[PDB]
Order: sequence, then C-alpha cells, then structure tokens
Amino acid sequence: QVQLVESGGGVVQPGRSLRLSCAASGFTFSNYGIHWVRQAPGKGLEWVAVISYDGRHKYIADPVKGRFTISRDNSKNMLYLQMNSLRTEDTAVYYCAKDTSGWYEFFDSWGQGIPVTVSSASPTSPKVFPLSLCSTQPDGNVVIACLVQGFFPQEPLSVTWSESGQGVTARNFPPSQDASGDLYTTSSQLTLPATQCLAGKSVTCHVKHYTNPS
Amino acid sequence: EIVMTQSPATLSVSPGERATLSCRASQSVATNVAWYQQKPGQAPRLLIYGASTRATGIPARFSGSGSGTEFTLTISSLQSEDFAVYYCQQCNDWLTFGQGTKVEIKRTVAAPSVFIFPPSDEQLKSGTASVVCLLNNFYPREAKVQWKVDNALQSGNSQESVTEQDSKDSTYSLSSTLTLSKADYEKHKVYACEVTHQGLSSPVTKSFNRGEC
Amino acid sequence: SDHTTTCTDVKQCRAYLIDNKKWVYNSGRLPRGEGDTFKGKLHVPFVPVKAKC
Repeated sequence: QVQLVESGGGVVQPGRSLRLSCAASGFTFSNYGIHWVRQAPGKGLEWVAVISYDGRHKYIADPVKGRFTISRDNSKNMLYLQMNSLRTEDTAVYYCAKDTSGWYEFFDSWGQGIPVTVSSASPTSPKVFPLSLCSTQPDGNVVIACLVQGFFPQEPLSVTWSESGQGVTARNFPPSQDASGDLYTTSSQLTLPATQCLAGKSVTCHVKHYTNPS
Repeated sequence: EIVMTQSPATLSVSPGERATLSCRASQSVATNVAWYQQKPGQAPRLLIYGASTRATGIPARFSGSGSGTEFTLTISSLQSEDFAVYYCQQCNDWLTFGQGTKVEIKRTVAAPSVFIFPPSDEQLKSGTASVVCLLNNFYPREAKVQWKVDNALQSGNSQESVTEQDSKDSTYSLSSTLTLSKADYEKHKVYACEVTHQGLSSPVTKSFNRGEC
Repeated sequence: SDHTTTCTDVKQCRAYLIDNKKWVYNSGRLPRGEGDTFKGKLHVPFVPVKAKC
C-alpha cells in the first residue's frame, strides 16, 4: 500500500529546487513515517531520513539528505521530498520509505529528479516506410528514425501514438547527441494499412506527438 | 550506514521458492537497516517488496517478500515467476543513512525466441531526406536478446557506417536492433541498399532496407 | 546484540539482566528476585552458648 512514488525524473537543472514528490497512497503517512530515499534504479533505499511522521523526531538519514529536502506531508500522504536547491544528485528514482516511527523500510514506483537541462531540439521521426526494396515483410518496416531531439524523451510510435505496431525504437540513441531513436516501428504491413502508419515521436524536445506517415 | 552488499540475484528457472538474498557488508541487512527486501524495478514495483526484510511489503508478489535469511536480507522469491523478475535489492533505508542493498535480482524462465522482424527501411524519402542518408533498419523481436546489427550498406556488412542501435526487447522479450545505415549521403546514399544483419547471436538477417540506388 | 530503531534513543530501552549463578538469601533490601527457589539451608557457623566466666 506504500505508493509514495516520487515525481518522475524532473529536469530541473542543478541548483534548481526539484520535487521528488512521493505522493503517498494510503500507507498511514500521518500515522506512520514516510521517508524519502533519493536512490538510483538499483542503488538501494538511500533514505534522506528515518522520517518518523508518527514519531516526534525524524531520524535523519544522510544517504539522500542534502539538497533533497524531504517535503513529507504526514496528513497529506505525500513525501513530496522537494529537492530544494537540488544539486546534480536528483537524477535517481527517489524511493520513499514508509519510515513508520522512523523505520524507513518501504518505497514505491517512485519517479526521480533530473538536475540537468536538455535543449528542446526537433521532435521529428524520419518515418521510413516498409523495407525499401522489399516493402513486403511480415512486419511492415514503418521505421521512424527519430530526429535529433535534444531532450532524450523521444516518444517513438508507429501510428501517431496509436496501435504502436512492433516499435523497434532505438533508446533515443545519442547518435546525434540527442533523442535519435531509430524507431523501426515494425507495424504489420496490414497494421500500417488497417490502422494508421503515422510513425509517432512525441519527443519532449519541441514536445509534439509526431504523426509522420510510414 | 550498514552497507548492504546484496547477493546479486534470486536464482529460479521453474516457479519455485527462491530467496533474493541481499547481504549487508557491515551487518545483517535487517529491520534496523530496514532492508525491506525491496524488489525495485525502475518504475514498476520500485518499493519495499519486503517489510524491513521481515515480511512481504508493497512490491512483492511474495517474491520480494521480507526475509532476512542471513546477513543476506533475502527478498524471499517464493514461487518466483517471470513477473517476479525484479532487482529484489533488499534496499536498506537504515537509521543512519540508506546503505541499501545493491541488487538481488529475482528472475524465472523468460525471453522466448521470437522472429527478428525485418523492420529495415533504407534511406527513404524521409530517411534520405537529411543531407546524411540514414536507413531505418531493425530486427525487432530477435530470437536472442542480442542482435549485433550490421545494416549492410549495399549489402556491405556495414557494422560500421551504420547507427546500429542496441538490440532491445521489442515486444516478446526478444531483441530489436534498430540499425541505421549512416553516412553523409556519400556512402549510405550510394549504398542506399541495406540488409540489417541483426539476429540471435549476431545473425546476419536479410532485413531488406535495400534502398533503390 | 539485537537493537531496535523504535527507540533511536537508548532511553526508553529497559535493559534488565537476570542471574542465578550462585545463591544468596533475599531481604527487604532486595527486590522480588525472579528466583523464588534454592532453600539451601547453609549453616551459621557460630552459636550463642552459655559459657562460664
């Protein structure tokens, strides 16, 4: 029930006041502590406190303490973990321990911070249609070589973020120091015709759900 | 605090009662360390699957279940299934600092061998639209998780001169090597043809990103 | 050496040993010791006796 999931990795450049907003679900955040643990995907619950929200004294824990000010709201059930003046350490999934009387044990599907900034370059996806010579494959190569979106969040898709036919998306690859996600969205040769084939890339760099046909 | 040098994984092939042991270098990864047998994925189940490494907490399907079986806070991978596959790091949020467990990655039988989709598009109307001709080639759902993509610019075995993206699991726990026969339109456009040689164990696949001329 | 974070402070933590190694007689200036046993009647050495002087 501990769903004090931090706000997603928020791109607020180092020195900005990020918010690892661990909005607790019903986990007795008023009646039990909600610690903040600014931690990597597999680093371990590096708590900013054994935060006794139930107890008077929150046993502060150094591992996430420091620029990750735990804005834990016991009543509101939100370990908002507002990374005030967040140095370059918020870029880690800020798990939020249910520090019941300062027993920092739980976490959640926490988001993170991102004490960095990325230029909003082109969100385009180069929607190369099925195999150039062949164009008759079991999966129609509706290939979206997502353009160099300086913000990594290329949101590759096969049809304008619809039906997503077998999207073989490069992980917004930095082939051009950006979200160059070669989204070879292998929508079925019928799926491209039956549904749309507008090879989407909602690349947050120039944020726009692309609809380039493929 | 109590540095939790987690035992790396919970071994399981068939669904069975495993233990995602997560050792602590300093002490036992325990409730004071608040190891909490967490089975933390990035987004999914990124919470304390255990409860202070003693009982099944939030992110457990009884697979990250709280159990300090030793100095290793075993995120008890009881009946560990394919969905139980998670980095069940008994993430210590200890009283002094975190000192969390690195990882005890539970896992069961998974990764079926699927067909590497020939999602290979050449430097198309938009692929070659840029001054740098770029094929958009893939081997989606490749049988193994590895497909070392060689876009084969004009069937040139172009492992180089091709932005061969990593063969990530497309749709069926099976690799998708988003190859891209890449040059400044001097090679990749002249070699507009491309066979994305991406498949299980670097299998050369005839994914015909074979651009005319 | 078990220790619980419910009291980060050592204050409420109420450490209480118990022993029965050797055996001594209780008293008012002695609490209700856990051991209400060992009625081992050990002699008193000297004895008030009527002498002559």
